[PDB]
Amino acid sequence: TKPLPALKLALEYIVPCMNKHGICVVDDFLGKETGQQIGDEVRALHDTGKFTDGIRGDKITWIEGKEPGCETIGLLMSSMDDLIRHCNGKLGSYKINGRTKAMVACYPGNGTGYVRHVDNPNGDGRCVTCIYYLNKDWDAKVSGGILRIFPEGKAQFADIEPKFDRLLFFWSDRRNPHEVQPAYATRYAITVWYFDADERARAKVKYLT
Amino acid sequence: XVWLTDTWVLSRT
Ligand SMILES: O=C(O)CNC(=O)c1nc(Cl)c2ccccc2c1O
Ligand SMILES: [Mn+2]
Repeated sequence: TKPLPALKLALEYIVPCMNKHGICVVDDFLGKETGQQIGDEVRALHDTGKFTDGIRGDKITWIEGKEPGCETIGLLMSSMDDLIRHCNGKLGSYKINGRTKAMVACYPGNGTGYVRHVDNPNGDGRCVTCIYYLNKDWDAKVSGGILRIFPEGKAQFADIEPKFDRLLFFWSDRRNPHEVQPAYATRYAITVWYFDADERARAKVKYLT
Repeated sequence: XVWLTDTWVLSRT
């Protein structure tokens, strides 16, 4: 098929979807070839021992995007950035002016997960969580690993399967407590957090290491 | 090309 253009995707789906639900899923974000390439790069990082442990049995590594062997991860990151730019400050009241590096995370099966939590509960400036899933042929029925979100104000929770080539946005603050349910296969995800300029400048969190 | 607005999933292709 022909993928929806980035600008149209942002203005006619992501913006309205986020503002209505605070959660937004875009399936088939970059296509099979690019998705599998990202997977090859992440599996290379895992196989070369770049991951280190990060309530949760996750292993993580941070990717700037320019490192040799992470070109396709860099493309993913620039694509996320293009989507955020296209949103043209229509994501709630946020003035988005920065982001973290990419957090590559692995739950190495065997029932590993992440207990229910809020990404940013202390006002540290992160307003949007952006996650890309790269797990080829992942089936929650077999391997679990669902991301369960408990949107505030709603009785029903939202179950997000970590599907291959799947992009997810959600509000990082207390509106969206969430948990990674136990994973029974190797589960890879790439997360970027985007910052609201003013909240971040408030410096509610001071890092000393 | 169709978004069911009561849901939060759409396929780009
Ligand atoms: O992977 C998912 O589907 C959802 N992941 C998370 O919500 C998540 N959140 C945080 Cl804050 C951390 C933080 C550190 C390491 C892994 C995390 C993680 O997987
Ligand atoms: Mn989280």
